[PDB]
Amino acid sequence: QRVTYRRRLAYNTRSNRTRIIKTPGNNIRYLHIKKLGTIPRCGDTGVPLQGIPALRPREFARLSHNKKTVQRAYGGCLSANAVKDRIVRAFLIEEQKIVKQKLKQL
Amino acid sequence: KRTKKVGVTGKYGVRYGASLRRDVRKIEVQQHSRYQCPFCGRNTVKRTAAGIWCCNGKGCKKVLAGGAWTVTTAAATSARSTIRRLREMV
Amino acid sequence: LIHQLSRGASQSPFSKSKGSVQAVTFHPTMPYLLVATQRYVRIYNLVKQELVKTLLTGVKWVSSLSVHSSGDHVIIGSYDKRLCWFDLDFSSKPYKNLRYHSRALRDVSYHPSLPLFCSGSDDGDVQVFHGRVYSDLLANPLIVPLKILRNHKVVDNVGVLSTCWHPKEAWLFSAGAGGEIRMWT
Amino acid sequence: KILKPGKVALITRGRFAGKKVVILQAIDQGSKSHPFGHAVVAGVERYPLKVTKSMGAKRIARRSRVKPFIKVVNYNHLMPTRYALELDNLKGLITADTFKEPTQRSAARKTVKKTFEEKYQSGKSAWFFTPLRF
Amino acid sequence: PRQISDIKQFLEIARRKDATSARIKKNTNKDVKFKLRCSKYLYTLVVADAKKAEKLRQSLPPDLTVTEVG
RNA sequence: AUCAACUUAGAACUGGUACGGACAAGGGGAAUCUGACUGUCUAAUUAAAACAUAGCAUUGCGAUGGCCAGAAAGUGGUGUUGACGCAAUGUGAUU
RNA sequence: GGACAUGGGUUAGUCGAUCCUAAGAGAUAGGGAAGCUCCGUAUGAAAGGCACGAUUUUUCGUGCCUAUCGAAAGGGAAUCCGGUUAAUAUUCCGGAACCAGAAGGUGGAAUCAACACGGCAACGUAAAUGAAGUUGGAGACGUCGGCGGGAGCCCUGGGAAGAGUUCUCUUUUCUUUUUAACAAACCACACCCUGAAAUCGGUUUAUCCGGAGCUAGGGUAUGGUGUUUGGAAGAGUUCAGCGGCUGAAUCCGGUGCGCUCUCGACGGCCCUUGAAAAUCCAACGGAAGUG
Repeated sequence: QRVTYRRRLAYNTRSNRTRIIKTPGNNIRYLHIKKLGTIPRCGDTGVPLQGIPALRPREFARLSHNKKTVQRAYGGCLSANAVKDRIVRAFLIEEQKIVKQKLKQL
Repeated sequence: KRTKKVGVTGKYGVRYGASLRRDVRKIEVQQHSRYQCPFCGRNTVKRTAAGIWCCNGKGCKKVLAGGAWTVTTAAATSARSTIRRLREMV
Repeated sequence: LIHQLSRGASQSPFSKSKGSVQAVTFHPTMPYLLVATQRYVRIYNLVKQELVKTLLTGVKWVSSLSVHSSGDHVIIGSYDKRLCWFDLDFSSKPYKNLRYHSRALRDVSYHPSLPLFCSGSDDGDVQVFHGRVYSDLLANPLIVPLKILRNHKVVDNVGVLSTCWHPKEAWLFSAGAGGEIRMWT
Repeated sequence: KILKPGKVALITRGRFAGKKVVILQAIDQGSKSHPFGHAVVAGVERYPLKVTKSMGAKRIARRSRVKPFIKVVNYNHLMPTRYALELDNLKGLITADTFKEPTQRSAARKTVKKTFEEKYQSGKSAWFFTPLRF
Repeated sequence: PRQISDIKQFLEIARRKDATSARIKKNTNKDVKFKLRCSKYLYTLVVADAKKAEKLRQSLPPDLTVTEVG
């Protein structure tokens, strides 16, 4: 059997996303569903972050704090490899500026 | 050998003329070829748009500015060498 | 690992185990096996090899567990200086949480017959509680302290490590870090 | 041999990423529970806050309080540095059993805290106690 | 929309002031379903033994409004 | 061992030699004139050999500028532009 | 009769508008124009905030840095099932949920080592303070081409209920055999660890990958239109009886270059590279702090 849109929006668009259900009354019916969420992406490398669900922007507000982040420095904003590069590059350049200062001070 | 002479241009068929398609052939094999990445050495550099050359090597991910069809042009290479020798002299 | 003596064999009943395993116990009425992990206590039915119940201890670290002979009550002794009484028909959350111990709790033991149980910790003090259970639903189990056994030395930050109950009467076997076994009658 | 007891290193992976730690004991040969070349370290989780000559004594103590942590870390996750910290009073306190029984772990954390407090007051290892910005 | 596997906590939610009514369901496969209408959720409890179901029913406080199969 | 899917080859036998059995469903070739091609237009008599096009070439202009607009303005476009660009044209693929 | 006459009829926190911005319209500042009005849209504008302090000569000091309109097909908070009416329904009724905001209360956790622990790690946990300032992410994006997964329909093997045909034949022909939002548990391409690889190996329909650490062994993450229950059989459907009521049945499986929508991993194309903003989250930093 055939179905119709539940809303007054024809013209399947990105917001007119639908699903077929069979009801307890043995009816084939559309179900208007929302778009899919996105996993937050890394700030430096652009890879999606690991440990966070894939939700719409406002649906992120219902989660608990630990469910949206990762327990690490920059966790939930940068990937683990990106953070590791941040740490080692930070330390190495700091040792350089120390060794350059010791060179130029004498 | 499916095509003895036309090569990648076989998609264009019989249209556009022989010479006007041969120069495209040389440019198009350059444009779609894979180039060795100067930073990681992996043969993973491919053109993205005109002038943009992106490396898909896991851990490199470097983008490059280059020629429209080839990563390095003769004019850019000449400019790099002359500027290098000028800086060394200065 | 589960070892069958009659067949003289050993096996691992878990296809995949989540979390580090701290302690194990056998149910006294129904053929269940209790796994005390870092934070959770999971009940597994051996005959059909499935997960029966999960207990959320709400505690960073679980040290030891004991089971009432009725099979519907569990005590969780934790490294968080806490005792958690779980009643299997009460809730998934601990029915009672007790924080009398001043140091990390090592072991908890239930008397097999009498409604008495004890918690031994590294502070050197043994807490003796009376845990009364009725099968009637209206009557929640009565958990009350009874005695605070003291005057046990602590060696290398280790106090009362193990406590055991007499099978018949209310006698306590407490082992210390100094090699002393105390008889609390 | 550059991972020796008393050597300051940086944790690059885990919850304590980017924290400065001191090599407490190296087991590079491996172990049954840790088949890799691990090394147990003691470090700082909450670095003491910056202090000012204008600050009163109560806040000077209040900011100078430091929260330590003890952790066994893989060699690949540690970044050794040239700095060295003199681990007085901190030679024998860590053992496989000290991790097995957290009561010894809790005692180790307290002793590590009081040593770090005193060393910070003494004004030694300024680089060790300042947070690393990245 | 809330399945309860613990008898006591089903009783406690029944004693809780949010509870308004309880319902009894007797299925053909001979299991008893105790459903408890609350303010926000409907807590249902499935029991496979008749006498445990009966002792549970009398364990409900008298003030609660209990209804048979609908 | 049992279980599940339609795609090809070959054998006979058979029928008013019938056989994509209705439906559906290219006429083909040898040449001239012409526009290279796909595309566009006179809605309501002209669909073309016209227009467009890629390609070719020419011209103006380095910004206090070329080209265009406005009654004027402390105004607007090309222009989030810079000669591998914008503007103005003529021819019209290739050989 | 869509005619004619008299009446009746459209119920929403969840569907739209409203909110957001697009191309673009457009006041103000200013400058033109005899003028009607024109140009203009952060411009040649004094274009508005925020925090400290015994209260400061009881006449206020000290620091800190953009209108509006414009989309019922774009972006976007949250609702499903069964039923009901002569005509309304995701709107009413019965049942079952959800989102946003507000306030205190119960319970639990952290806390005098003020701001939790575990795992080597990727990360996990029922909680786990964070001002100003900065920054990141989601919203947020073309097109075509196969390949893999899911749901609904289609096809199909038995069971059971009726009904069709029956001169003959057909353990058969047909109809029915249903399970919503939502809550809960469970469910492996990227990544981590061990390890060191040339007799080079892994692997795809499609040749990409590896000493920048392959294969392999063990992990972590993502978790629905999947599964098991709750919803929930009491509903819907079919059938057999009674005078509104009472009985049954709604069951067990297979399949695929199948269609429709979606989803995942990829591939190709471009002198073509394929919106914004509102909104929401997170991070670096460390103001501040019996209760």
